[PDB]
Amino acid sequence: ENLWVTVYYGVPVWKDAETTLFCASDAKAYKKHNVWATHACVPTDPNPQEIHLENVTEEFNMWKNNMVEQMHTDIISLWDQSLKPCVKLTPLCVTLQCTNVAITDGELKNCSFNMTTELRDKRQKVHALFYKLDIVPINENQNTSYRLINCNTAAITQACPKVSFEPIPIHYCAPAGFAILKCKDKKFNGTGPCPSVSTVQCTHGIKPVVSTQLLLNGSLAEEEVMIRSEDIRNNAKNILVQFNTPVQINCTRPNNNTRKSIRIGPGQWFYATGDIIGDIRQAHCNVSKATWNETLGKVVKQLRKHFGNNTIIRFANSSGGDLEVTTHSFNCGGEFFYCDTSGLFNSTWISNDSITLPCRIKQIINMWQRIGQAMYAPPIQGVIRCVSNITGLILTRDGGSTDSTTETFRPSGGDMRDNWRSELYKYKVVKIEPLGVAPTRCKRRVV
Amino acid sequence: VFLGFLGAAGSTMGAASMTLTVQARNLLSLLKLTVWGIKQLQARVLAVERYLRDQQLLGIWGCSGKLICCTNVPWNSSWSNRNLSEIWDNMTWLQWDKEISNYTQIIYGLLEESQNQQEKNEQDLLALD
Amino acid sequence: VFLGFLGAAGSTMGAASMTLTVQARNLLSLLKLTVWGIKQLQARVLAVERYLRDQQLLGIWGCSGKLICCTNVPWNSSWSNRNLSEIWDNMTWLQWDKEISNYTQIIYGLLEESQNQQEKNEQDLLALD
Amino acid sequence: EGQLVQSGAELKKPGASVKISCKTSGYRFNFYHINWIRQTAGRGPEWMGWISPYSGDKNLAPAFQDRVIMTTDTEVPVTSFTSTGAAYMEIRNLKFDDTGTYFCAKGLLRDGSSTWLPYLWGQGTLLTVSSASTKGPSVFPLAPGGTAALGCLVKDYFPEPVTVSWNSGALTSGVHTFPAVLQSSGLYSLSSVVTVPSSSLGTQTYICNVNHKPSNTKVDKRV
Ligand SMILES: *[C@@H]1O[C@H](CO)[C@@H](O[C@@H]2O[C@H](CO)[C@@H](O[C@@H]3O[C@H](CO[C@H]4O[C@H](CO[C@H]5O[C@H](CO)[C@@H](O)[C@H](O)[C@@H]5O)[C@@H](O)[C@H](O)[C@@H]4O)[C@@H](O)[C@H](O[C@H]4O[C@H](CO)[C@@H](O)[C@H](O)[C@@H]4O[C@H]4O[C@H](CO)[C@@H](O)[C@H](O)[C@@H]4O[C@H]4O[C@H](CO)[C@@H](O)[C@H](O)[C@@H]4O)[C@@H]3O)[C@H](O)[C@H]2NC(C)=O)[C@H](O)[C@H]1NC(C)=O
Ligand SMILES: *[C@@H]1O[C@H](CO)[C@@H](O[C@@H]2O[C@H](CO)[C@@H](O[C@@H]3O[C@H](CO[C@H]4O[C@H](CO[C@H]5O[C@H](CO)[C@@H](O)[C@H](O)[C@@H]5O)[C@@H](O)[C@H](O[C@H]5O[C@H](CO)[C@@H](O)[C@H](O)[C@@H]5O)[C@@H]4O)[C@@H](O)[C@H](O[C@H]4O[C@H](CO)[C@@H](O)[C@H](O)[C@@H]4O)[C@@H]3O)[C@H](O)[C@H]2NC(C)=O)[C@H](O)[C@H]1NC(C)=O
Ligand SMILES: *[C@@H]1O[C@H](CO)[C@@H](O[C@@H]2O[C@H](CO)[C@@H](O[C@@H]3O[C@H](CO)[C@@H](O)[C@H](O[C@H]4O[C@H](CO)[C@@H](O)[C@H](O)[C@@H]4O)[C@@H]3O)[C@H](O)[C@H]2NC(C)=O)[C@H](O)[C@H]1NC(C)=O
Ligand SMILES: *[C@@H]1O[C@H](CO)[C@@H](O[C@@H]2O[C@H](CO)[C@@H](O[C@@H]3O[C@H](CO)[C@@H](O)[C@H](O)[C@@H]3O)[C@H](O)[C@H]2NC(C)=O)[C@H](O)[C@H]1NC(C)=O
Ligand SMILES: *[C@@H]1O[C@H](CO)[C@@H](O[C@@H]2O[C@H](CO)[C@@H](O)[C@H](O)[C@H]2NC(C)=O)[C@H](O)[C@H]1NC(C)=O
Ligand SMILES: *[C@@H]1O[C@H](CO)[C@@H](O[C@@H]2O[C@H](CO)[C@@H](O)[C@H](O)[C@H]2NC(C)=O)[C@H](O)[C@H]1NC(C)=O
Ligand SMILES: *[C@@H]1O[C@H](CO)[C@@H](O[C@@H]2O[C@H](CO)[C@@H](O)[C@H](O)[C@H]2NC(C)=O)[C@H](O)[C@H]1NC(C)=O
Ligand SMILES: *[C@@H]1O[C@H](CO)[C@@H](O)[C@H](O)[C@H]1NC(C)=O
Ligand SMILES: *[C@@H]1O[C@H](CO)[C@@H](O)[C@H](O)[C@H]1NC(C)=O
Ligand SMILES: *[C@@H]1O[C@H](CO)[C@@H](O)[C@H](O)[C@H]1NC(C)=O
Ligand SMILES: *[C@@H]1O[C@H](CO)[C@@H](O)[C@H](O)[C@H]1NC(C)=O
Ligand SMILES: *[C@@H]1O[C@H](CO)[C@@H](O)[C@H](O)[C@H]1NC(C)=O
Repeated sequence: ENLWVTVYYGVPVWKDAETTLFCASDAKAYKKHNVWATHACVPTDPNPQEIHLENVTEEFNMWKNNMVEQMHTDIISLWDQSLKPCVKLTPLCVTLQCTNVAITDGELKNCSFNMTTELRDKRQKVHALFYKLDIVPINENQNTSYRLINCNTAAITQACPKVSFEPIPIHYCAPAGFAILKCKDKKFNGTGPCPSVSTVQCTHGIKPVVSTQLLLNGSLAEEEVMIRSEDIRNNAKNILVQFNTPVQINCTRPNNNTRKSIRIGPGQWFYATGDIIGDIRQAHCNVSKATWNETLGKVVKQLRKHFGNNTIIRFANSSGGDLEVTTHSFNCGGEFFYCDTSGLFNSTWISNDSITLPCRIKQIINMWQRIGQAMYAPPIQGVIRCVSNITGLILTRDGGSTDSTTETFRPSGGDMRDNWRSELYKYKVVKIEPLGVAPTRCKRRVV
Repeated sequence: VFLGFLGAAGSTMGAASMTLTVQARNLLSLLKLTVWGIKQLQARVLAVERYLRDQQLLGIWGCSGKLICCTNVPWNSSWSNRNLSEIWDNMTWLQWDKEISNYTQIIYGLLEESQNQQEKNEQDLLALD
Repeated sequence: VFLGFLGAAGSTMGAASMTLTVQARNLLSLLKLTVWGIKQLQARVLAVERYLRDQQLLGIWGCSGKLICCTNVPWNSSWSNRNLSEIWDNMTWLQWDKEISNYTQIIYGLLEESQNQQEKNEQDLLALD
Repeated sequence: EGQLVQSGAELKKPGASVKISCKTSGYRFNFYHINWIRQTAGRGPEWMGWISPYSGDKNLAPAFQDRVIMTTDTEVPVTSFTSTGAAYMEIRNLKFDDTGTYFCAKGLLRDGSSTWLPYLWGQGTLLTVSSASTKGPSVFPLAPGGTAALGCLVKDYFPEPVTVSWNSGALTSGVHTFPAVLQSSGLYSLSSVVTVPSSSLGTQTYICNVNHKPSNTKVDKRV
């Protein structure tokens, strides 16, 4: 009947905490120096240990998750670390005089301009092809002298040609004393109590696929397709969608471009586009209309579960923002594509003929809302073609005072973090507090 | 019977108290200026810092070598009124830590003062002869 | 009665020896390349390095768990000739450490060798049967 | 600190079957056995069985091993430490001596020497086994220190029970409901009275609300 406190060291007790995670990737061997894997990420253990926690029920919140905020700052910081040593194209802001590529009734333009040479006193005139988006006319009156789009706002640096932009699986690990809780509930929505929970030291192979509008190469939701949002009632917050069946999308750049290596200084090398060899075709992606119409129908079924079992569900193209947010932007073999998705979100729902999408390309880009530094993607030699998985989406309501009679859904890409949340919805970081004090009928011996 | 790290987190406190070794093991174990290197090194220093703090508390409570140690501090009923069967056969360490997280700091202070600071002086005066 | 960290630094050695827990507690507890970050991380590594060194000495003296431990080493009078009342009721740990800082290294060597290196082999031969 | 709410009373003819439900909340439904105990006038209290929501193991007393089927649904989580659930008991081959009150009960401890011991009990479900048909009640007014008493008389109803409220539950003080009488005909009758100050005739209107769910009849009588 006399109770005394006793210290237990190693009690399964944890508390919500945010710590500094680190990198971990398999032992992939090779060209290399891919930005994300870096020179050294801790190689994944030959065998990971996933330990299911019986009887455990933990509250999750993918929208207040700090793993997202950390990953975001890691991608940004990794990008800058790879641009620092590469060649900066400060002298490439010389006035450009551009002409058309002949044809009657032009996305790319043939530009001639003078560029410095190895020797300070000598100069050289070189001709290189450019895309319309990367250039603006220096007159508007108009004459026809053009300049690079970035020279007015921020400097520019050329991405090194060796580093590759292909995402590889990356595992986010937590330090000793902390742990990661994975929600294995198939039907798990955005937030809430997860009945089935397990613990792991590192996450699964998460590929840092930077996309917009459409989610590519992600992980497929099990069982039914999932509709995740922070506030379905609030139109302002985006809507994450995860497919149970992946749709296939083929993007190609049929032009047989060429790489022109023009030295612009001692050691500095600039890689310009070389006249195209062969026909002049524009890049485009294909999607099977049967699968997409089927996949889009499965989405509207889960959509009605939150907007009434019967309601008008239409789809329109992006009507807000410009440039990145209006086009399904992404990377493919080193070239940055920008596709018009009006053909995919152009339906209305109530109660082998593959779709084609126009894609334009740029070589000067400012990703992640970066203000101050632009990057020049060196031209990729040969024909480019990449087959990717479209696993998720990012939608948004139009809002307004419509009496709930009809609901409209448009794509968007407001923030880059939503891409990370599409793969970090199931994980959570907690710290282990192994000191527990409890009363027992034991007493220390006075001896 | 081993379930793995934190396997008994949903079990009763009595069942979890049997596998404290499991949590004890996995509790500690040209330019290197990469973003990963700075994160890793800072993560490693954070892990040993937390481990040494808990081992520090066990040291000042005279319980360094053991996972289960008994003390001289009596259980003040204001902390919890639950009987032994209700505590050890009806509650998990999680919901227990939540019920007593309020008085943990007070309990830790009594745990370092009441015994091991009194015990060591009395141990010298006892083995003094 | 608690005065705080190092509160009894000017008190007699006997009075200071009562609050050793106080010193024991507070004895351990895009680019992060800032001058502060490098200083902090290097400071944190320095703190755990000093703590582990003192705990290392307590380990090799068989006194790991305790703040007050008795040994087998007899007090050689050449170190200090002062009686117990004069040491513990007339001197502070500061002026004591100054009077014995001269022979501390010799004393530490006898402290690790004389007992715990002899004690452990004799402990195996004693519990051998 | 959780409540178990059982389904309403039912009248069934002998030979038929009936399924009683027991919805839980305020605790982890998965962590405690759900027991089923009944009380009849002929045999007193009688333990029927329990079932584990976690594993599904059931233990039925031999007297009900061949006529009772116990099932449970999966818990719907609310917080990390609480959830909502539901357990069911289907009893078949009903007899007249099976008429009585049935209870579901939550176990005592998750572990120990008496884990399943019924600790938290529901409000009970009244089961009547009879060949007679349901009959709705007839409600009559009971005409009325300066205090007085008034109420409503519920005469000739079947089966039990009948619930009485005042002013749609707004009037609870001074209410006195009396147990029912068992007429020689086999029908029940009860009375309900409320004590009020006699001066409160110009400011208070007393409405007695009689609900007899077995006949699906409601009666709102102004006294
Ligand atoms: C979503 O996920 C999808 C699933 O993966 C992604 O789809 C991926 O799309 C990317 C493009 O965006 C593809 O990468 C590129 O594929 C090109 C086509 O691959 C063909 O050739 C393969 C060669 O075979 C070798 O490798 C295979 C691998 O298993 C091996 O079995 C075989 O034995 C052999 O060793 C063949 O296997 C394939 O089946 C195809 O037929 C490929 O050519 C690209 O490689 C280029 O480019 C990358 C990045 O730019 C560089 O890292 C490479 O080193 C290589 O670049 C070198 O070669 C070029 C060839 O013209 C040159 O132009 C370059 O200048 C360069 O040459 C220099 O370097 C050499 C090496 O040091 C030197 O020898 C030279 O002298 C030069 O100095 C690239 O891999 C993926 O293949 C594709 N995935 C799959 C599974 O197919 C999709 O992109 C994802 N979506 C998003 C948005 O991320
Ligand atoms: C997660 O949480 C859940 C829920 O909180 C928790 O599950 C509880 O776990 C505890 C402890 O493990 C259980 O409490 C123990 O239960 C033991 C099982 O009860 C026995 O009796 C059942 C009835 O048997 C009769 O009926 C059958 C016909 O059905 C008949 O043939 C028999 O002869 C007999 O008459 C029986 O069905 C049941 O069988 C299950 O269990 C065995 C393993 O034992 C398994 O092999 C079977 O397949 C089946 O799943 C079982 O045999 C009980 O024995 C035990 O009592 C002994 O142990 C305690 C120590 O715990 C001693 O003190 C005691 O003196 C006895 O020696 C104890 O009562 C509890 O019932 C579970 N369910 C709850 C609480 O709802 C999980 O363990 C948690 N897990 C984690 C990882 O956290
Ligand atoms: C593009 O999308 C398609 C969509 O299906 C995708 O194909 C699937 O990839 C998965 C892996 O991500 C394949 O699943 C694995 O297949 C291998 C070989 O058969 C098995 O050994 C694996 O077994 C286990 O792992 C599973 C989890 O992945 C566990 O659930 C299971 O318990 C086992 O431990 C695993 O099943 C899958 O087979 C294909 N689908 C088909 C039809 O082949 C494709 O990978 C995507 N492309 C890219 C580049 O990502
Ligand atoms: C972009 O503009 C440049 C001009 O600055 C074009 O380069 C010139 O292209 C003509 C083809 O119309 C070349 O004519 C050929 O010249 C070679 C010289 O060896 C000769 O052997 C052939 O018989 C023919 O006359 C011309 O040489 C070339 N000039 C230079 C300096 O390279 C370029 O073709 C234009 N490209 C596009 C896509 O518009
Ligand atoms: C995901 O599911 C959970 C259910 O556990 C939802 O949480 C409840 O949400 C409703 C409104 O949607 C609130 O009224 C409840 O109070 C919430 N319960 C708890 C315990 O938080 C959650 O809203 C769902 N999220 C989405 C985006 O649908
Ligand atoms: C793209 O154009 C290049 C030419 O620059 C083609 O490469 C040539 O291919 C032929 C084969 O028909 C070889 O005989 C030549 O030696 C190659 N020359 C060079 C410089 O590579 C390439 O095949 C073309 N690719 C496509 C898809 O049309
Ligand atoms: C995207 O390209 C892949 C392959 O380049 C296509 O998959 C082929 O589909 C046809 C059926 O039309 C099969 O006969 C081939 O065997 C498939 N090839 C491979 C490698 O799987 C896919 O159909 C294309 N999708 C679209 C929308 O054009
Ligand atoms: C190129 O350089 C020459 C010599 O410096 C100069 O005369 C000519 O105007 C320049 N042309 C262009 C287009 O810059
Ligand atoms: C959106 O669709 C309209 C047709 O209604 C079209 O004119 C417009 O160019 C499209 N804009 C984008 C950004 O897709
Ligand atoms: C949408 O589909 C209609 C009907 O086929 C077509 O007329 C229209 O051009 C399409 N619009 C877009 C933006 O794709
Ligand atoms: C914890 O302590 C706070 C402050 O005394 C009190 O308000 C709260 O109710 C307590 N909750 C617990 C211990 O259940
Ligand atoms: C300390 O030791 C040195 C060297 O033996 C000696 O010169 C000095 O006088 C001593 N001082 C003390 C211990 O008071």
